Amino acid sequence: KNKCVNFNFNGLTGTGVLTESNKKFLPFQQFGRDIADTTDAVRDPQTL
Amino acid sequence: IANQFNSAIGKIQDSLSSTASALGKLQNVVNQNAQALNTLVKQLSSNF
Repeated sequence: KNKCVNFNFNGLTGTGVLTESNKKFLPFQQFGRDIADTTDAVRDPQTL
Repeated sequence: IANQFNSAIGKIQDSLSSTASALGKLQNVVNQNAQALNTLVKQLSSNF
């Protein structure tokens, strides 16, 4: 954490910092997007 | 003359505080630049 790196979460490849999420989410949601169609949140395959 | 002048500026203070339709020329400047930048970032989702 606290460093912008290249992540590979089962194909979801990007570059940016990884901070904790503080919003509501669903147990059947894997990622979140904004109006500009960019990935905003990433679900962890192993941990919750 | 001084009574009609001081009562004329008071009629601008209530017209500018009741409705916001008097600044329609300045609202179209901000809304056109916000619509041009929103359409530019939405074209990255296309395939071409």
